[PDB]
Amino acid sequence: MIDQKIFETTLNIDDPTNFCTNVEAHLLKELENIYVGKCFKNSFILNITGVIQRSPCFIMRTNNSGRGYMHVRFSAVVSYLNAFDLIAAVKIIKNDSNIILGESLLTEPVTIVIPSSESQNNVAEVGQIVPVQLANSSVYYIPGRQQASATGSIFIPKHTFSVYHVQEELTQEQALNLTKLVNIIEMLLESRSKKDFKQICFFEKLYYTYSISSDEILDLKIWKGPKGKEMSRLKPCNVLSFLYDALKNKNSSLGFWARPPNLLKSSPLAYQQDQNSFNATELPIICSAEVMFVTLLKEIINYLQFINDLCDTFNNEQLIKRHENIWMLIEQRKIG
Amino acid sequence: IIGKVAKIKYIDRSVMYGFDEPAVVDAVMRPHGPNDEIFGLMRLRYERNLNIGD
Amino acid sequence: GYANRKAIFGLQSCIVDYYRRVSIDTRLVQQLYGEDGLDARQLETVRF
Amino acid sequence: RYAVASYGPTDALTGQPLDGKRSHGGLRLGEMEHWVLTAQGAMQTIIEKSHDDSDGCISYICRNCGEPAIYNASHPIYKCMNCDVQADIGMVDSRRSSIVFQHEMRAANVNITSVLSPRVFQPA
Amino acid sequence: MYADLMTRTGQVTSLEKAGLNAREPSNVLLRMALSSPVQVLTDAAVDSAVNPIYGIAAPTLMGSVPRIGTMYSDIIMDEKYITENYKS
Amino acid sequence: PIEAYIRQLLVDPDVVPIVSEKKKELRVRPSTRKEIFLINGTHLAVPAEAPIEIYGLKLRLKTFSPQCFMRMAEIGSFSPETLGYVASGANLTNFIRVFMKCVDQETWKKNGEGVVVTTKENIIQFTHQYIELYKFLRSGGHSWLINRLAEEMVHRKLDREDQGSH
Amino acid sequence: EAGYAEIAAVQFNIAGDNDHKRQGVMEVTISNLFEGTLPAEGGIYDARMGTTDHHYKCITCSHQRKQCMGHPGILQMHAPVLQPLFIAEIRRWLRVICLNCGAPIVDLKRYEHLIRPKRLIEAASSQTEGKQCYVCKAVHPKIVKDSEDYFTFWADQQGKIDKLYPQIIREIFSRVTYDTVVKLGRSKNSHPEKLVLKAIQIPPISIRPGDINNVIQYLVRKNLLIPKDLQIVRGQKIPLNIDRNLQTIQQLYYNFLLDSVPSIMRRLPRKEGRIRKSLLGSQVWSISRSTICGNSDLHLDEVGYPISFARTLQVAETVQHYNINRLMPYFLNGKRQYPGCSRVYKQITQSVHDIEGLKQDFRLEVGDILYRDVVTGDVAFFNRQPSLERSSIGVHRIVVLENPKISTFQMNVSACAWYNADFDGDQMNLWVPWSVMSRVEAELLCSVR
Amino acid sequence: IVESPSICEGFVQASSQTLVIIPDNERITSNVLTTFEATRLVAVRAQQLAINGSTMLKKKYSSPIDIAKQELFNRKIPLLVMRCIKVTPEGQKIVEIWNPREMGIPLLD
Ligand SMILES: [Mg+2]
Ligand SMILES: [Zn+2]
Ligand SMILES: [Zn+2]
Ligand SMILES: [Zn+2]
Repeated sequence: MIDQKIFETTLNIDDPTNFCTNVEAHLLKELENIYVGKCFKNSFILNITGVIQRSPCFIMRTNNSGRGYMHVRFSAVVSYLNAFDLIAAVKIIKNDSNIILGESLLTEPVTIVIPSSESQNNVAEVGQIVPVQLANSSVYYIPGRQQASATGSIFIPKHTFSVYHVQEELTQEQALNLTKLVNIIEMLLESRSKKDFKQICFFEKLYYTYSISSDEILDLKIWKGPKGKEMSRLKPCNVLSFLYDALKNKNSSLGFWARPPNLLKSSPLAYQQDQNSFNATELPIICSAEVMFVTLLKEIINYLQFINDLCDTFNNEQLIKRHENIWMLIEQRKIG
Repeated sequence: IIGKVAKIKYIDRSVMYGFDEPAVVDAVMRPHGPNDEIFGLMRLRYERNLNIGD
Repeated sequence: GYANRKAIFGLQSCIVDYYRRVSIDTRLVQQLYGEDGLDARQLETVRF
Repeated sequence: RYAVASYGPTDALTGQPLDGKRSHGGLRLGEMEHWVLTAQGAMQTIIEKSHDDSDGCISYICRNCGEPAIYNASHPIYKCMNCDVQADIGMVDSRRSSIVFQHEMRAANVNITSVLSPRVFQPA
Repeated sequence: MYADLMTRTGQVTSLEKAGLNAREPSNVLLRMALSSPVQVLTDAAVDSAVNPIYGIAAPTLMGSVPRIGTMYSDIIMDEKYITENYKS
Repeated sequence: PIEAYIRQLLVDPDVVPIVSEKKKELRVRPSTRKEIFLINGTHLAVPAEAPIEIYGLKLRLKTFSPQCFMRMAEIGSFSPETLGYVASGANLTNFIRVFMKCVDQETWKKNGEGVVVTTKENIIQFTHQYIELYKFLRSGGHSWLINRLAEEMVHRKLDREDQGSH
Repeated sequence: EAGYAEIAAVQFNIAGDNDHKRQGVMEVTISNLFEGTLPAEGGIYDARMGTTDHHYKCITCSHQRKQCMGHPGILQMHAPVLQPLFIAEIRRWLRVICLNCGAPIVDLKRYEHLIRPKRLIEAASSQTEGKQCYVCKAVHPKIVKDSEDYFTFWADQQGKIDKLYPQIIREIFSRVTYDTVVKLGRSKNSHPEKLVLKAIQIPPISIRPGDINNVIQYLVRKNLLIPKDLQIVRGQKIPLNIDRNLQTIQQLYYNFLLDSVPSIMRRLPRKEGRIRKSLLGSQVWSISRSTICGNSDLHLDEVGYPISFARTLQVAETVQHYNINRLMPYFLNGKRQYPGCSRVYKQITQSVHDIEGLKQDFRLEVGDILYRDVVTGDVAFFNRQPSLERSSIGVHRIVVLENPKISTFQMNVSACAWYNADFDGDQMNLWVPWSVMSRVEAELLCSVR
Repeated sequence: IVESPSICEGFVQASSQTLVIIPDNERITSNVLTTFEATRLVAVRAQQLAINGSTMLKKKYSSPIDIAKQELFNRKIPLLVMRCIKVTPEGQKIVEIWNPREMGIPLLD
């Protein structure tokens, strides 16, 4: 995830006289030369946005060099990768008996190690571009490295979901916090509409948990995509409209919330019920409205990014046919 | 002043004259130690006049 | 030598600060150095 | 009489010159000479003699935990084997005898953590 | 200077190891350097002593220089003067 | 799988001390020395391998100051899980308290406030809620939240000491 | 990338097993020293702990001998050992806590009014033998120190004697709560559990270049002999060979740390120790010494300096646009005529070159550092030992004596009052500042005026 | 009860400070440079001239030390003296900034 961070550092200055002629330009130049494109303080710095505040140029006191130093507190655009995160374009660079190595081709440089024990793997031959999902482990940010270290496997959709039991109302402050994720969702949706509809339909039919019966697309005036299975007589609700209404304090967020595999993960639909009518295989998770909203939202961002970036990477049918083996492995593992 | 090499091809375990004032080699001999092993004995002489600071 | 080294290790932390006080890192030893704030190399013997 | 050099034989442990004429090392600026130079205020002479001319080196210390760190500008190494993900290494001007001295105290199961001087920022 | 040091705490302290303990107990590095490092170091570890760096011996045992004399006041580059008068 | 595995995993943190009553139920040996309590309220430690019987689990709801969270954001390198844990501890958030509060009754009381659970089913519920809470703390959610919160709080502090002051 | 920093404070603590496990870079597993010409991996000379020979670099920091400060290693003890420097502290903890449940025996609130350094010391000083525990109903024995070594403890319960093996002490200490530690004065970092070690720290190669290594090797060898799965419980009878092996291991560690206090802690104390010889004083380069002499033609702020010494000591001049013309005659003379130079540092290559190995350079490039001979008018620090006064080191203007037969430092007789000197055989040191910063400070502060 | 150590303590990294500059009309230290301060200023300027060489001095000198001394005497030295007065427990670092181009110089030439 691309976000904003604030760092503190100390820069050495070899020529204090020349440095002080233009402190802001030289400071930005040195910060970019040192920190852009590297891992530092549990993050990967993409851009140096600015310098919030600095120190005077002190002169080093414990040596006779005459050089200077300066404390800099600077704001940077960084990236952080979480567990279960979807990376739609990683290139296989080494496939041997021990491990598989991949390098993501996206705006979040991460190198992914892939175990050979799983039958999902050992099929992405060297040179192929496959989409993977990260494991439930922390992504390592070794200081000074130009990539991130992560573990993951070729993405196979899961057949299991979770139910969130909300017993706490959504506060207005929490709603004003969540409208930022709502705006991110809006941006991703409006960027998706600019892309190719056939690619969207193919890639959503491909990674749907069930098998799509036939060509049938639901349009909600904000999200457009093929329809899948239903759940008896239960009807989904748009999360975005629910949040925008909860801004006006007009809806109750309590109850049993769930996103079963029948829904399209990239769609803002969700199932809120007054009873636990979901066929969950685990105990419902008692929480508040903020927790469940954050989880479902971040899931929608994740899958929207996944689908859009999959369409961005795979632009022609030639790569589709070159990766038809991966697509067959995807299609084979679905529940009837 | 004394050349000495140990056989490993060889390593130079030599003795270098580390004094500011030059000397003259006065006597060189190869006597036999208590273990009947050769050691090198050298006597160096210095012509010492009286000079400032003595 | 025995007495000099014990006197220096007891007294060396006394340093004139920006108020002309003598302190040990925060703690006052003198409110003003020599009670007059002067250097000993800059004194003149004068009759009143 | 004796006069040596800018360089010569060095002790393997302290990193300082050897002792006197016979070993072709340096001469000693002892405990009482540092008292006189400190009394005079000549601190840049103490840096020149006790650091530049004896054993002064660079020690790297992590801000986050105060332990010695590992830095190498060439063959990039930037790591700390106590926190190892949140390392913030700052270089301190030290001398080899002091780093050996702190290593010896840690050998005696005494933990030495150095609190680095904090960052200071203009309020502007 | 002698009398003001020896009477700083309201009691007459000495110029021995005992007097240094009374005036500067937390200066382990000064106190280690005087007479007996092993006993002072052992006490400091069990007490979890924090030793601020000040004076002469504490910076010196840590490889640094005392903040005394020419090092007492720190110098900073005149940012505004250089921009008007100097060029890159 | 087995309840022993879960209730031994949960003992690792310094939080959630356990109450012991000599009986035949819930035999656990911790993976390290653990400070536990007894019925009638006596605090004793046990070494890294000691068979202790679980009358019930009491999590202590730790409280901190917002200054601790400010200092951690100042350092700016902590994991999101630790950041969120301290934020909930300092009441900057409430995730720990909202995942939990399955407290049975006031069945056991002492100085530290917290969640006390002394029975079979609700120990399982407590373990499930603990697992879900820490799975939330590590997840993609609450990673955006805690990072945004830390960034905006530190930036507002900088602006108020900088733009609102002189 | 590593910004400038300074040390503002230093904290002292007891290092436990976790500290050694984090800070260690490798684990010592074998008693082999060298594999061929290289150090054996896993031995006490492993290169991950640093390099002392030019034949290899450090595996950890990838630095040469000079820039590598050493890195510590780990040795997993098969049987736990007590910390040699804190044995007394261990005793204070065995006389206060119950040996069966870990609860305190003394009344903690009785010692609350004391200052926290003294609480444990004064609570352990009270008699505690025969006291009854309030929570487990056990009679506290008397902890008797073995008189034949510095580390063995016995539990004496009304004549029934038991040997408190270090594992038993560890199990007793791990039963102490942090509340007991805090209410007894000690800090949370001084929990008694850290007083028993199962993973010792092998010190970095930087402090044992190349006697101490013999002790470490013997310690590893005897540690290997102890069974890896040994277990000790209070009261269990122990085979005699195993008991003497444990005694040997603990005594080896105690002699490694506090022998006659080769040991680590004997390096510190005396005048020839680490603190007084290496840290408070210093061997230095670029310094000279000679017998002093009288010369009534020298001013009080002048020192007569032999020409042979003036061509040994050097002054470092950085080549710039304002001094290229003045420094050029020094460069052309080299080491053949006086005044000349000996050495040039080039910024273009970042290296030091001898002046005889370069003769194709018509001039010097701005930014180079020329090490020129000492000339008349240079300032020099001039010192006589013992340095009892502030004038015992003074800065004099150098007058170079061109006569090659003169080997003395000559000064005016009226300058002897600064140094308490005379001409009956006194010798004085003389070093010439070469750096600009020290050469400014010599003129403005340390001049004998 | 005093329980196990928490993350709220155990911080080794001291918190950052805010540089608080005393207003020029409230400064208490002397308007005259000490010999230590003048020596330090000249030494730093001379070393920086050995690095850069760029000066606004009209006269020409063959040494960095002479240029630094004449810059100090002619009030053209591009340096400032910061006299650290106090470090407050709440985070501030109260200092005084002195301009050596308008202070009294103790040195002679
Ligand atoms: Mg005499
Ligand atoms: Zn660290
Ligand atoms: Zn190394
Ligand atoms: Zn008991």
